[PDB]
Amino acid sequence: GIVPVACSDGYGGLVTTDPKTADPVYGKVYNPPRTNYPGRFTNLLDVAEACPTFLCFDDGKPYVVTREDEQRLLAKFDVSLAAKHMSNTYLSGIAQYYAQYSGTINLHFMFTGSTDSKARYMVAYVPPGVETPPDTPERAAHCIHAEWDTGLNSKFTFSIPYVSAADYAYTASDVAETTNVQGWVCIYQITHGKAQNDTLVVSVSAGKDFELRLPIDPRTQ
Amino acid sequence: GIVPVACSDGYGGLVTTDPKTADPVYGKVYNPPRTNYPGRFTNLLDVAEACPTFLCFDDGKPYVVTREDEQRLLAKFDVSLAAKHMSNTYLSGIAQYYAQYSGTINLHFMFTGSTDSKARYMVAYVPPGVETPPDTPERAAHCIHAEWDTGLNSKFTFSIPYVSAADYAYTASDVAETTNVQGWVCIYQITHGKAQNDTLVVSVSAGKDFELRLPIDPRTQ
Amino acid sequence: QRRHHTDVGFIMDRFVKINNTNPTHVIDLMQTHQHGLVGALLRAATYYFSDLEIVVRHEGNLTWVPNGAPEAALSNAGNPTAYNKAPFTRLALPYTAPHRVLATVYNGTSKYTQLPASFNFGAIRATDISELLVRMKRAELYCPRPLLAVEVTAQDRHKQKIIAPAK
Amino acid sequence: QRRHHTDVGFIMDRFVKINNTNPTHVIDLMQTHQHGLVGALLRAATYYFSDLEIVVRHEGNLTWVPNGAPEAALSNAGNPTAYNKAPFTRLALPYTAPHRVLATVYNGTSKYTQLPASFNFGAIRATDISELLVRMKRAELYCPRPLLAVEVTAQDRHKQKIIAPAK
Amino acid sequence: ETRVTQAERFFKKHLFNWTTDKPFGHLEKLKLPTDHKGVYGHLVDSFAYMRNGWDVEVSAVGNQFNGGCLLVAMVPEWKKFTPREKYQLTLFPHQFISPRTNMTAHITVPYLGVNRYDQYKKHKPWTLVVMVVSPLTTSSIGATEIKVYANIAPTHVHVAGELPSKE
Repeated sequence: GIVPVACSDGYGGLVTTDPKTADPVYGKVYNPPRTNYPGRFTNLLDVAEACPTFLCFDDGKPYVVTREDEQRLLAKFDVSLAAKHMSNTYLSGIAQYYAQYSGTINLHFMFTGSTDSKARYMVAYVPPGVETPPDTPERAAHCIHAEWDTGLNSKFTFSIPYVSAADYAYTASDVAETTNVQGWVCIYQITHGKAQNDTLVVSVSAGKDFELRLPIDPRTQ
Repeated sequence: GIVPVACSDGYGGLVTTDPKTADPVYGKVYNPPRTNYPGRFTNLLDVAEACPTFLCFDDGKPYVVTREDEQRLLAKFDVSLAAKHMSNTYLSGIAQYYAQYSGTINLHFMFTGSTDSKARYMVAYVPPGVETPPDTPERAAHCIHAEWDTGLNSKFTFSIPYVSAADYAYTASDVAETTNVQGWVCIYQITHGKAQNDTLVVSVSAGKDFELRLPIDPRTQ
Repeated sequence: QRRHHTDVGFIMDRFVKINNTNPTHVIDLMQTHQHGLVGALLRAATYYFSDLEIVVRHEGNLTWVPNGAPEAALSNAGNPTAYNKAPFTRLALPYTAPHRVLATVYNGTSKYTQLPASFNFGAIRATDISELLVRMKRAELYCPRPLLAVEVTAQDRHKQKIIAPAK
Repeated sequence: QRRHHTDVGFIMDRFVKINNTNPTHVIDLMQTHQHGLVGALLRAATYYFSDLEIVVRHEGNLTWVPNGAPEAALSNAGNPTAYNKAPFTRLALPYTAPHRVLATVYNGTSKYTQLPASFNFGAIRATDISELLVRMKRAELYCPRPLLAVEVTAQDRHKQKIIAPAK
Repeated sequence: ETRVTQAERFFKKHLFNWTTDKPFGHLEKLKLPTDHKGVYGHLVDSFAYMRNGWDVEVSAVGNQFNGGCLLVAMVPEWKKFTPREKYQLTLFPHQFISPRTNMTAHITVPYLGVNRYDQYKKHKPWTLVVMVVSPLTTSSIGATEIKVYANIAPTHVHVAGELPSKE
């Protein structure tokens, strides 16, 4: 006889992401070599890590200007991949296509003011705790924070730790869950000397352990 | 039980070039031997290399006659596999069934004139550069060229280099893309002695590294 | 961490609809929607090389001429012809373009805003083509390009409804 | 260079329609169109050896008698009779001609412009045949002959339009 | 093909005048190769196919009493950017120019494109891009304006297919 088979029910239909290949129609085609082609990237998060991109602050600019006012709070922004301050970021551009994420997110600070103007800054992270983040520059010294002074090295990096309930966090901030979703980072000016219009540009790159999980097609088509 | 199978959707159709064999109908038939049958070729480009064929010049003749005029440009033809001067060539006959090609093309020159008449010739190749090919017999000394004099050996071969942008080039010169497609070859007569009707026959063969890529069926049926 | 789902060979290897289909369609990957997953990730890279699998729903026999074949070669069955089965046709096409890698943005022209006509994977012809899916097999990308997220006009965040099992 | 596509066993290994089909057809490789891919590359050889695979769309049972069998042997089922399935019948036939190799041009006659009647692969019969495809397996070609390209009347080159993704 | 050593030399260039009234995102570009009046121009017009990279140096003359930031980058296959993706130009090879810390940038890129050789009279793969990240701020003791300069040179130039003269 011959091998008997059972035509199973429910199998065989087309799933637009099945792993099985198709029957070739045009064989023995050898394409021109592309050995040692410059600038090949195999994972999106690699270029997210290597290439930090700028944030979009108020008025639509990537820097904080010194404010000549009693308010010592330079800026506050949501720590999330769907925030206003992250709407023009490559990390958010990648993350919009995945459902869940987990890992560190780095922040890079650059001082672009004049040399004859010196200033001191502090940054702090506020986990999803207190109903109001520590607006005054003293209440925020209790949080996870770091400080750096401006000088020859205007480069300073600061990593946002990943704190949340689940192992994995959404990237698609929900209609529900109002108030502070997860967290805000606050930038404080400890002091400033002759800095009225001096700036500080802020850029974000993915952490060394950042990870995005479930590919989706969320945009309207 | 028995083997459960999934009758996949989209597979199983007949494709006129699928690599699967049919079920035999008349088994165990031994054909008469055809061992060492004379003249068997396994590759069309092997016979393209083996036997050069003549070009088709103006009036439809495989040779160029010496012109008793101030014009030192005897003949000039495009280097393409779908040209006038290559219309009656075996290489064009092969290449009409392939979409793309790449490699050297060789030109072979034979002198059929009288011994008492001597002449000198120069062949030059011009890649798709200047808008006007160097009709001047001296303006063409600046490109890739070679020269040969006439004597006992009236046979001389010239190799047309493969210069182009892409790795592979079309064998099917487009209805668009006017002007010089890629290349023309010019034959020059440095001098001639008592040569009023002496001829020179030009033949072309595929190069050592010539190659055709994509079989097609372009002719109207 | 396990970064297997942001691998460039994994995300691009899924079927994507090509919206504009014609009785004679020339397979170009730039015809993908710019905001789709694979479409946007393709626009985010300057150059790309890949094979192809096409799922075509058509009437009559489907012919495929490689890149560079004359448009008159689509009327002959000598070129790979697929006879239509019931649901649709699923083929596997190679990379037939002469260039080593294709491109998504071109700076200039190609004749002695519009990519040159040599950036395609071939052409397919039938009496009519109802639908066409393309799949990027062994895809590789080069020279990353900026990728944009949707903007929010005046809200604090993009405010989208997540699926909930609420009764 | 890689000449795998110019191989004589590769280029001839594809299906080709035979335009003239009758209820009782004698399979001859000379009945292919002279300007097709395989048709012309077959006319470009003097002697050819090949097996054969046929796709036949018929009504009723299809009988195949080998070369040299009488015409009256087509009305009996002892010869290979294929019962018609839904789409068509795909068989594989052997080479049954007495000669060691066949020929495309015959210089003269064979009885004590027309090749000898012994140059065929057998006969097939049904109630009718709508289409007939033939595929040459392990083809071998001998003694190359002139192969002609299309002629151009007055223009410099043959201008054929390539498939283009232009929008 | 052959490599030329006389065409790899610097070439000073003026990009733009960096003033205080130009806000963030003021974008200035310079497609390469530009109008070379030296050996490279003769190479371009007297040879058809060429491939080369570019080493770009960029300097802004000023003083430490001014503030501002300039992003210099080499965009492959340049395309116009709406202000949204100007925030993502760090993806391409880039450096920063800010009077506080540095004074001169240095970027080197290889040759890349769909064709192994390019005709730069048609296609310009690489492009110089300079923008204001933070606006130039000045005081009564600072310079009111800054002039930036281009410093470029083709690297590893490879050419084939020499062209005839035009005389």
